[PDB]
Amino acid sequence: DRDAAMQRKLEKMADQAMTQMYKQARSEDKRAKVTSAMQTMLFTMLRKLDNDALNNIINNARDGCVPLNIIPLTTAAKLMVVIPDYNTYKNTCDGTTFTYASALWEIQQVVDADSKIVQLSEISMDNSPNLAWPLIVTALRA
Amino acid sequence: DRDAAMQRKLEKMADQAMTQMYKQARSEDKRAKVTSAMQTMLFTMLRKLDNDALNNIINNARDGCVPLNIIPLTTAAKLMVVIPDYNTYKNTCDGTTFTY
Amino acid sequence: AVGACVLCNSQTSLRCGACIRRPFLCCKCCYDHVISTSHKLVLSVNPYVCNAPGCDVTDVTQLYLGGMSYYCKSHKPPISFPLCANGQVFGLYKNTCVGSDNVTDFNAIATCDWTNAGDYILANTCTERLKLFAAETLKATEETFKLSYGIATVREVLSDRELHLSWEVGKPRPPLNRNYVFTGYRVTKNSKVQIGEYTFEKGDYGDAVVYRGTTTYKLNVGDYFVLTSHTVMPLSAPTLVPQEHYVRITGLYPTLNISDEFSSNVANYQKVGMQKYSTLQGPPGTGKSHFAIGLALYY
Amino acid sequence: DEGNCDTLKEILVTYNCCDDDYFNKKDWYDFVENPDILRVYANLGERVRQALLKTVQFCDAMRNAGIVGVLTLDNQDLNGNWYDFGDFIQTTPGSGVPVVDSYYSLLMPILTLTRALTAESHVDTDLTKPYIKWDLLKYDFTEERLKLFDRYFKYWDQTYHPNCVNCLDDRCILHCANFNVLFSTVFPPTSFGPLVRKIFVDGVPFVVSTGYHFRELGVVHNQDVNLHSSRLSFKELLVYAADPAMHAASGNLLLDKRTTCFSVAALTNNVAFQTVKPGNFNKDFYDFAVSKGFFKEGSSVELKHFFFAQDGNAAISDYDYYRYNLPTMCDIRQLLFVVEVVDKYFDCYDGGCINANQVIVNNLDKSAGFPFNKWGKARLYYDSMSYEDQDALFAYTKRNVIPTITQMNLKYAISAKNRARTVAGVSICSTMTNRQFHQKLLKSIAATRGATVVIGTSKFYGGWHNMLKTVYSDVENPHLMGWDYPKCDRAMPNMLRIMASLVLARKHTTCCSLSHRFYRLANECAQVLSEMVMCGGSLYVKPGGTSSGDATTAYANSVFNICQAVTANVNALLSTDGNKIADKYVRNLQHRLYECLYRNRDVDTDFVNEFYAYLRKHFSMMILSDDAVVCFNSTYASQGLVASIKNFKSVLYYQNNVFMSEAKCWTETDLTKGPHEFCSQHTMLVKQGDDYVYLPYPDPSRILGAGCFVDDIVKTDGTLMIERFVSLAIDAYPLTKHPNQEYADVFHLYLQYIRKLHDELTGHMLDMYSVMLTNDNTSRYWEPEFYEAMYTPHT
Amino acid sequence: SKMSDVKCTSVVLLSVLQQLRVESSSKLWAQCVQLHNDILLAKDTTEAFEKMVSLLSVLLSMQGAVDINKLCEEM
Ligand SMILES: Nc1ncnc2c1ncn2[C@@H]1O[C@H](COP(=O)(O)OP(=O)(O)O)[C@@H](O)[C@H]1O
Ligand SMILES: Nc1ncnc2c1ncn2[C@@H]1O[C@H](COP(=O)(O)OP(=O)(O)O)[C@@H](O)[C@H]1O
Ligand SMILES: [Mg+2]
Ligand SMILES: [Mg+2]
Ligand SMILES: [Zn+2]
Ligand SMILES: [Zn+2]
Ligand SMILES: [Zn+2]
Ligand SMILES: [Zn+2]
Ligand SMILES: [Zn+2]
Repeated sequence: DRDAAMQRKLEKMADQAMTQMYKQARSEDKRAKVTSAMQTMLFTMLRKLDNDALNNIINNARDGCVPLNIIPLTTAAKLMVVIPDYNTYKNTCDGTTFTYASALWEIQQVVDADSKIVQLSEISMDNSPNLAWPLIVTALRA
Repeated sequence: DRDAAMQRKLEKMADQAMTQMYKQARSEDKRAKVTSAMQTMLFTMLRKLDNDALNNIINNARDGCVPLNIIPLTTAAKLMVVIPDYNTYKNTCDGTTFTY
Repeated sequence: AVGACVLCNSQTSLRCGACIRRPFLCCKCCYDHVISTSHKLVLSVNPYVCNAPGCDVTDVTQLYLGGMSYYCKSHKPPISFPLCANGQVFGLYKNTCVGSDNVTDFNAIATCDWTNAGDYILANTCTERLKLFAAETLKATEETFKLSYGIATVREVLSDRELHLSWEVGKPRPPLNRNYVFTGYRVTKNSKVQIGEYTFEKGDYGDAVVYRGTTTYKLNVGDYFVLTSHTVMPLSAPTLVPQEHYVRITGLYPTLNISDEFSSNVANYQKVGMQKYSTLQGPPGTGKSHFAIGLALYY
Repeated sequence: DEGNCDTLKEILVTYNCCDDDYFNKKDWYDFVENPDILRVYANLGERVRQALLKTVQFCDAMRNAGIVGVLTLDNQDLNGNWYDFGDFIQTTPGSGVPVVDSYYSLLMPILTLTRALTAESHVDTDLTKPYIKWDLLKYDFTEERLKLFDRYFKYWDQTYHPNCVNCLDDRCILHCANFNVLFSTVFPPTSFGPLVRKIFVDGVPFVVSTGYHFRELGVVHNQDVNLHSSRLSFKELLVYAADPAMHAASGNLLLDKRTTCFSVAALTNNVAFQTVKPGNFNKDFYDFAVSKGFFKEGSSVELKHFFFAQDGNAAISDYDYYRYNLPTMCDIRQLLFVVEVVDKYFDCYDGGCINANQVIVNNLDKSAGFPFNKWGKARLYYDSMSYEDQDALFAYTKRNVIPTITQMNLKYAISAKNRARTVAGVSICSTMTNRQFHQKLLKSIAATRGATVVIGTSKFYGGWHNMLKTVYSDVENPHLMGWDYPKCDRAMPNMLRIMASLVLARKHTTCCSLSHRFYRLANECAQVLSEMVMCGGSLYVKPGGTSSGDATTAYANSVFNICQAVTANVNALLSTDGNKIADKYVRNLQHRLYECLYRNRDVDTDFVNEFYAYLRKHFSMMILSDDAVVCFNSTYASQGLVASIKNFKSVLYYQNNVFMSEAKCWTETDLTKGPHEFCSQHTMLVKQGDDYVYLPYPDPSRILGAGCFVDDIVKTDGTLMIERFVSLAIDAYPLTKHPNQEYADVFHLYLQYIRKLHDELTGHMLDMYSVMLTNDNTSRYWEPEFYEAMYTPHT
Repeated sequence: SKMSDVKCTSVVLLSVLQQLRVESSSKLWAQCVQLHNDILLAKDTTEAFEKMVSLLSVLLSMQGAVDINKLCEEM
């Protein structure tokens, strides 16, 4: 019996050691997956960049440092306008072209809150009740 | 006493397993039958209320005289309702008046 | 899920993994099926594999319910207990599972490959639940036989009205007629996605198939075809709804001088009205498929 | 005081701010019910600003004439002229000195309420002329800030640092940050936020944030910036994925007209409209309840707490409430004394930095914020990072600023009002370092019994009675008082949040350097105070106010609550006459309080201790992060020597930009009834055993609603969740001592439902088998002794 | 218990509507949510019953969603 109880402790600590080893490893094969995912996300975001416009605005910077809030506002090629009602639509982007951020944008698409396509003739004062507001208009920099 | 203790010990783990498996099976199952259970519960509660307007619209819906839009509450608001046969028209429509 | 045993309709939570249809089986019936046949995989709410770090044991007499999961002989927590024992297989509703022997016909139904002829004469003279299970597994086997077929490709197109065919080397070639359809692939780099629903038929001269499509896509030579599969749904409803003999016609109404041509089958129309279901057997071209239209003119 | 405001109405009318019928509106003064009042107050701004300019002339006229004197607000009319020279003594010309310490400091809350410096946004400082078109790439307005300071606050003689990285301590960070709050209102809103820079790693150009431009803290640059790298470690990958530089630089431009908040970018190609589901109805419990006589017509107990559903325009309608956060310039000579008193309140605890192996996380299966929730929970990032590269990240945050995106998450919970509730899911890169920075002090606060901040004090086993006996800590004429903070987390000024963060960081006097503490404060501001907010797949800018998801949320909220209470007491004591104060000790206390506010620049620790003793003796408090019970002296408060409800209303008006209606604030003249409500629990005095104790009972509607409505379909089975009802019966036990029988029947209803649930559970189990369970200890859950022992002080 | 009762029927009704993917049509889900919330915040029984009629009309208008005849024959 003295050499036995020791067997219980042996198997208990062996299972604990094996579980600890599995946890330390599975956790090492789950770390590489998230490292690869973060790398792919960062490099796709790199490939999305408007390199010429960003290069221009960053070379104009004296220190090489610019506010982040002007990076889209001066380099983004696509603008999404979310509009809650018809008066706002008439004010901000009525017509097929409009002006925002001291630039000229041309409407390329309009969708409703249901992600259904809306034509510019359907956005009227009388057809406003029949539209699922808000409307998301997507325009491209001209 | 050593023989008795071990049995109790095993049987306690048996009860643990039985309870845990039953909870898992019933929980996964309940989510499984939710739509029909919720609809039956809804119509049970609708019947228990026994409101005269709700009973009227439900009895018309059984006949197929369903609305096309939300029934409006404001006065002089527009209701569009499909009538599928002269039977449903004769009871509901008296002259130019429509009871619904 | 919680279900009902196929051959005794007791409550159960076990299924046979090896069976194509995965049928519910109560504890006693599952033990009788697994201890005698070659099927040794049982799915509870959790499958009965061994939960070691890595271990692959599925035979149910090898396993134990240890700690909080199913573990094999030398992976078990030191506290047992055996799963497949005491004449049963441990599952939910353990002490309410009572079946019957039909565990001699169910072995034959589950094991048989539907190659011989006697499998059908045992799949149609058994009890009523086995009449449904055998039909279900027969449809499942008929579907899984298509998995052993050879997938096509296109050789070229000299004539756009007659496709050229090329079967994969090392597999049987399906027959070319209307009953069989195909759906394609374009697996080059570059779209392992279907390209339409096509069908084939042979040509008299040389090697050619005068095909047909649901759309009008052409096949750049890499595009090819595979015969489409069909998962088989549970045989939910009984084969024949049980018969009741009404005293008088209920739910149906006669007619006023039905016609001068259907005046002979009136008694059979009334008999149809009286019973829940009726069967009309007659030699061909005696008035069977016209009896139905006369019935329509009578009701 | 909205009941007595006749000089404010007369001032507004006589200077054409409004039309004397504007006050016929029901709540014209309310900042959140009538935001147009801001437009009215700003009509005074150019009259205030001219006054400021007049002062700088008058000061000069004294300085060149050799005339020494104190400038007071009561010697300057609203035109701006000065007329009281009685206490002016003349010295040699060219060497006079105007003392403008109390002039400017009392005026400071009015310089932003009236938006006095809006004429500085116009070219040539002319309100008719168009706005100044600043260069977009410009972010360093240090010379502009210095010109503003030398133009308006010229003779304010304390040193001003436009960038608070040069401040000498946290008493200097608050002063210069208070000036920066004012001066940042005249600069373009696009110039603040992270300052990005193009770096190269293994030859590919990243755009990463190498700094920040805070409206309060000025320009901050990172100290460890590697322009050329080769490999990115897991720590650097986490830093570059957390910050919004790449996400904003890659996403589309956004123009969201649904809000007035600054919209930065749209990350996806379409907007996400997240809805909120209704609750799941437990029909079995409701049938059981109505079979027991509940929910009758006219009954006192009725369903009022539900799961309210929300449409797709909910998350962006809740975020728009950050429109109630206005830039508030504080009284700095007063805030700098309130800080000392609050630090006296937080003197019994100990804190400092801990190692990564000493951090304990409660639940690791929690969201990691954006973008880290795309690959796992917080468990993934607490397992993937060793202690070495968690300490490396923490030491990185003491020399570099890491901006962070916080998600807005709609809350799916039971409530009595249909407005949507939103929480802030902060990134793991912020939560990890904030835990490592604050958790020692935070656990020290939660483990102290008998203090002002009751966090970590249970209400069970006599914990409620102990709390209420410590509140009544030998006050003379005790009255209980409780107030409300409307829009507390969204209207909190940035100065007060910075104050709370600096008070929490006073424990790091040995573990952190001065620059370490500044960069930790800057990380707090960049990740919590004014961050990028992900609301429906779109990045907006949070104007300010606390986010409810940072590591130190309840504790910083407690610091803010104590600060507002001390400010109310200071204002109450100073606004009293002084010739009417009969007690000669309180008159001298008022005299020395004014001296320590506006005539003293170094901390007088003796008087800070004396005022702390006065507040503890006469204004005893109990704080849980925005709930507060006060057991004040009623005679002193009637004489105006201690804060009242009206003082809290005044302080919240000029220092929170909210109106605290006295319909949400209660007063209890009888201590045998206890606080009216604290932590949503009413209190009643019961005879337990042989002695009378205070027990907390909830709203019976709340407990019945928790029983009837659930947030999951499987919580409706009942037999699966008997612990769910055991916990609810534990919470509903004290209702049995209520004199109203319909309240006392809720506990018995829960006990009877527990018994029915166990009966049908055993029936179903015996059906699923043919044997009962051998060991069943569930019989104790429908005996009331298991719940009676829950409120007995033996444990 | 009638007034108290309706407020639960509206909860079940909106749960059914959400299960029927009424949530996908934002213009309809806004009206359903408004009616549900205004039923829950009601003091008068007649107003709640009128709004319950309007909210049940959403369920009854969609023909292919639920089987009214089967559902009403289980009672
Ligand atoms: N009562 C009748 N009198 C004359 N001709 C009949 C009568 N019933 C059937 N027929 C003829 O017998 C044929 C039987 O057709 P059908 O019932 O389709 O045979 P089957 O059912 O074997 O296919 C019909 O084409 C019809 O022309
Ligand atoms: N008891 C008093 N009676 C009359 N005048 C006084 C008294 N005490 C002080 N003053 C004068 O009043 C001035 C302060 O009064 P104040 O209310 O500031 O008047 P004003 O603002 O019109 O100058 C002092 O300069 C002093 O000359
Ligand atoms: Mg025929
Ligand atoms: Mg004076
Ligand atoms: Zn089998
Ligand atoms: Zn069986
Ligand atoms: Zn094994
Ligand atoms: Zn400073
Ligand atoms: Zn520190």
